[PDB]
Amino acid sequence: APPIMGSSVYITVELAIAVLAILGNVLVCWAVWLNSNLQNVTNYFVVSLAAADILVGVLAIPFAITISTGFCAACHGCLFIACFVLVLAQSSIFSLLAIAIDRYIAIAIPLRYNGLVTGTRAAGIIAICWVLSFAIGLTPMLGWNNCGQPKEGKAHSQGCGEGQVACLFEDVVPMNYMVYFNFFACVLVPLLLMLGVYLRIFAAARRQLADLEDNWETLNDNLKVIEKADNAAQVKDALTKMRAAALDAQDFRHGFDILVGQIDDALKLANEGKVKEAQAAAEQLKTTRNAYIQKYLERARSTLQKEVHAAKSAAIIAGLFALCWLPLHIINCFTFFCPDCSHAPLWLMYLAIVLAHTNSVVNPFIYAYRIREFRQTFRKIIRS
Ligand SMILES: CC(C)CCC[C@@H](C)[C@H]1CC[C@H]2[C@@H]3CC=C4C[C@@H](O)CC[C@]4(C)[C@H]3CC[C@]12C
Ligand SMILES: CC(C)CCC[C@@H](C)[C@H]1CC[C@H]2[C@@H]3CC=C4C[C@@H](O)CC[C@]4(C)[C@H]3CC[C@]12C
Ligand SMILES: CC(C)CCC[C@@H](C)[C@H]1CC[C@H]2[C@@H]3CC=C4C[C@@H](O)CC[C@]4(C)[C@H]3CC[C@]12C
Ligand SMILES: Nc1nc(-c2cccc(-n3ccnc3)n2)nc(-c2ccco2)n1
Ligand SMILES: CCCCCCCC/C=C/CCCCCCCC(=O)O
Ligand SMILES: CCCCCCCC/C=C/CCCCCCCC(=O)O
Ligand SMILES: CCCCCCCC/C=C\CCCCCCCC(=O)O
Ligand code: NA
Repeated sequence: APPIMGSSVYITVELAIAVLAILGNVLVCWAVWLNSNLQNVTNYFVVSLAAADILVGVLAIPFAITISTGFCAACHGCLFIACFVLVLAQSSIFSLLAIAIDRYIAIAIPLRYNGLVTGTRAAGIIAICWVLSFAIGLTPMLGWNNCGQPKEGKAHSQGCGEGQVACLFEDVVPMNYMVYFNFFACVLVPLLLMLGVYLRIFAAARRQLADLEDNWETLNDNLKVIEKADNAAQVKDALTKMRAAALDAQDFRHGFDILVGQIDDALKLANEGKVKEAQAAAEQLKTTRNAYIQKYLERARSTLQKEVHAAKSAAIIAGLFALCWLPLHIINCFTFFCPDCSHAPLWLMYLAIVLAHTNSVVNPFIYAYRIREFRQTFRKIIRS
């Protein structure tokens, strides 16, 4: 069948993806620029990720369409148009890893987060990451390429000139680079590190939510131990543990000041052998628990639930990046490791390439569906 027919479907789909990738990701950058509630370190990496996706639409997709023609080109020029998408994918990986680490620092050390993670340090990391992405993605232009062994028969059959080759990705980019360096070292290892970071985020949230519920239950159990106590020493023992737990957990500041103070009043009575007076003093702790401690617990639980929801949204984007790119990397593994296997057919290569590009369309949707602040800002931009 005429090659222009199958190429026409692939090209049209690529162009449709390029349009959506630019539109949705420009909307993400617009929302962050306009709304100060979206201007935070996590979202500076989100914008770096959206910039990489805009460049997939503007440059990587036109370059993929160009390569698909097999046009005559100087081998090192062909190599640049083949490798530029690897720069963008690498930058995306560094942005996804930075978002995961950012979310881990926020849940593991919230009191140190604002002094450790600043906009200035974030902008420096993003700049370094873009430089490293160019170094990794354009490593073949440093000599790890097949330009020293051109397919001269294919070049002559196409009427190419001297120093020119038929420009095809797998003719100029070495497959040992694609599998060992690009896939295993530069993609799979950071994705596995991201999985490890997300497991630590969810374990930290789970442990912190369990600790809030345990401290609340301990307060209520110790209040009952005091109510049923048969002597001053038993009231004292339960109060000494209540005081330590209260200090460990320490209008919310006023509530904890009242709580420790009331435990201290009861403990002083219990040390004087005044059981009944110590038990009546301990009952006052219920008023403080109802008016202050319960509100603290509900707010701390709600804050942890919002961090779990946010880390899930971030993990879904990292997982969707893995889902969209893995097929092309896996096809490269078959081409490389199985020279006795027929190469994956051209229609399957086009499908894997288009699926990898579709990753540049999906993040604006995940932000709109899962993040209220982005959802409302997108609605305001599209309306105004
Ligand atoms: C800032 C942005 C918009 C600028 C983009 C510049 C792009 C389109 C330029 C920069 C380098 C260029 C390549 C350099 C060399 C060659 C080899 C030649 O035999 C065919 C064209 C080809 C393959 C060029 C295609 C266009 C190219 C990729
Ligand atoms: C990441 C998730 C979605 C899994 C993706 C798995 C895909 C990429 C796998 C599953 C089955 C695989 C195919 C199984 C058999 C062959 C025949 C061989 O001659 C060329 C490779 C080819 C055609 C494989 C290409 C990759 C393949 C299509
Ligand atoms: C955690 C997951 C996503 C990591 C990725 C797994 C990759 C590296 C695995 C999944 C299936 C594997 C392939 C399965 C079958 C074959 C055919 C054999 O003749 C050569 C090795 C080869 C081509 C394997 C290479 C590695 C492979 C592509
Ligand atoms: N094997 C492979 N091929 C490509 C790639 C990139 C752009 C265009 C084309 N193309 C066009 C027509 N036929 C092929 N192929 N990319 C990759 C790749 C990038 C990242 C991981 O694998 N692999
Ligand atoms: C080949 C074309 C150039 C390729 C590299 C382009 C890199 C563009 C990067 C932009 C991401 C910026 C994200 C926001 C940075 C933080 C802002 C701030 O806190 O001041
Ligand atoms: C901020 C914008 C960044 C733009 C891209 C920067 C990197 C461009 C890469 C250049 C590699 C140059 C390779 C030249 C090869 C010439 C041919 C040969 O030596 O045989
Ligand atoms: C908004 C700017 C970015 C988008 C630009 C789109 C340009 C058109 C898309 C495809 C790239 C051109 C393909 C040229 C193939 C040459 C084939 C040949 O020489 O045989
Ligand atoms: Na991306």
